Amino acid sequence: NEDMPVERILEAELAVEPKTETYVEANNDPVTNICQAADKQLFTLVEWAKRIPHFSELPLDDQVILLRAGWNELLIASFSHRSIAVKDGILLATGLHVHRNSAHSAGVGAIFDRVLTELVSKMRDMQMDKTELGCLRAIVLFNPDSKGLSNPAEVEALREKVYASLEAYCKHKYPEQPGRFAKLLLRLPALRSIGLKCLEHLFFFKLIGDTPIDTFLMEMLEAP
Amino acid sequence: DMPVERILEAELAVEPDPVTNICQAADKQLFTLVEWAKRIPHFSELPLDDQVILLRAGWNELLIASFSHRSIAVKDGILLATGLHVHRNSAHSAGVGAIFDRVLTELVSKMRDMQMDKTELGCLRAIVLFNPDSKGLSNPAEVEALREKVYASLEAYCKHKYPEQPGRFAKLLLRLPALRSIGLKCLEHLFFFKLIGDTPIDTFLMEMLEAP
Amino acid sequence: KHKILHRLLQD
Amino acid sequence: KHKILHRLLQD
Ligand SMILES: CC1(C)CCC(C)(C)c2cc(C3(c4ccc(C(=O)[O-])cc4)OCCO3)ccc21
Ligand SMILES: CC1(C)CCC(C)(C)c2cc(C3(c4ccc(C(=O)[O-])cc4)OCCO3)ccc21
Repeated sequence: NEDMPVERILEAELAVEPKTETYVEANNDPVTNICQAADKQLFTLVEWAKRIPHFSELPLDDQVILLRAGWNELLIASFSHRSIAVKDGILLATGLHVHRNSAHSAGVGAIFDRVLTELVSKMRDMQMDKTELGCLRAIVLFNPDSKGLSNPAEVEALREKVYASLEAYCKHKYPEQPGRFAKLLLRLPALRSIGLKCLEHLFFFKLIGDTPIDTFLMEMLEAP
Repeated sequence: DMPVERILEAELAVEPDPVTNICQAADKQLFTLVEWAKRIPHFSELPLDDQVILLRAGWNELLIASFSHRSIAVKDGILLATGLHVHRNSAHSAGVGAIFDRVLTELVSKMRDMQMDKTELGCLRAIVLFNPDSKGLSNPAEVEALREKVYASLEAYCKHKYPEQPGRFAKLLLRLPALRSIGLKCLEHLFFFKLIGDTPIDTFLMEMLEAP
Repeated sequence: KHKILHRLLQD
Repeated sequence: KHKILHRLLQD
């Protein structure tokens, strides 16, 4: 993990983690609050990316492409892992706790359930730790398939560096679990599918014009 | 329990308007898809209802993986199971150039660059088949166990066959998110073709597109 | 529900 | 041209 230290990736994760006081300070439209949280987190996502080894060394236009291509999955991965701390629902970065009943009444119960079943429950069952989550997110970030990349080979090289470090980390931290590395990578297709379905919901909310959408989220939703 | 030799055998035993030809090949390959699944260790032991769920859930991805690997020697195009070759230009003139290019760039070209072999392709398809997240499964734990056995066998195969390439196993697994995305987009195109009613669609393909 | 798929699997 | 994102990355 010399060129891609897991210690640095963990550091990046901890650096943008919502504070305990934010949750304490609190405990009405569910979708509006969720979208507000997403906008807030888009700013911290940029901060997080800059802390991932070598991301800032990529040409600016490629940094832009990678973040536009992966913000949806990157944010879902983040709040999903954050939510293993509660028995049900999801904890928003704004401190609010959204329960299943609220999601269903709001009309987004199916995708909310997919997140809880395919991501949250699986992360909690295997006790995915923050270092592992951080590496999976970095892998998602370094997506060499993103169209428009000036140097996709370098992004591909960076991704390979991350999964090499992640495998070494898993082998050392959990020697008793040989298939843990594969198990982690195999949550990525589910994350991809869920991210695509979430985007479909966001475009609908935007199209209706009923939901307040802040500046950064709006920019991410508007074509290049 | 999940020998790579059996997976390789399942792959070989089934081994064979541009849109109309492609849809004709897809219908043809759905029949062989079922036979392939039956040859995958332990699939036929699962309850019938779960076998149906797994195939209706992964058929798009399963078929795309198969023709993509078959097209590794093709230049700027794909080789259909019917023997017909479809070039990039033909796909573009038919109005499906975007998804066609994703398949060539994210799948075919990637498989060619790393020289993915038939055993590895078989294992990835087996992993796709045993999808424990499929809704409605009566025993998701059993399907999860079968998937774990496949990637355990796949990793062992990679470490034995390609000892000089430590990251090969991960490289293989990381083509699955792209396959998932392309499969979803392809399904969308098929639904649209059906809606318009401009493209012929055979009985088996039609059934797969029929709501639950 | 799925005449074709069921038959191929069963028989 | 992604005004905000560019400003945040360059910053
Ligand atoms: C569409 C809607 C309301 C459906 C349900 C879920 C919870 C998946 C969801 C998630 C998002 C979100 C998101 C939500 C919360 C957070 C957070 O609190 O960290 C950050 C991002 O934005 C983009 C990706 O995920 C946006 C909208 C929706
Ligand atoms: C939508 C359209 C025409 C766009 C281009 C691609 C090649 C992706 C495509 C793929 C399919 C196919 C498919 C195509 C070819 C074969 C074959 O030759 O083995 C078997 C299956 O069906 C289901 C999945 O993949 C169907 C339609 C399309």
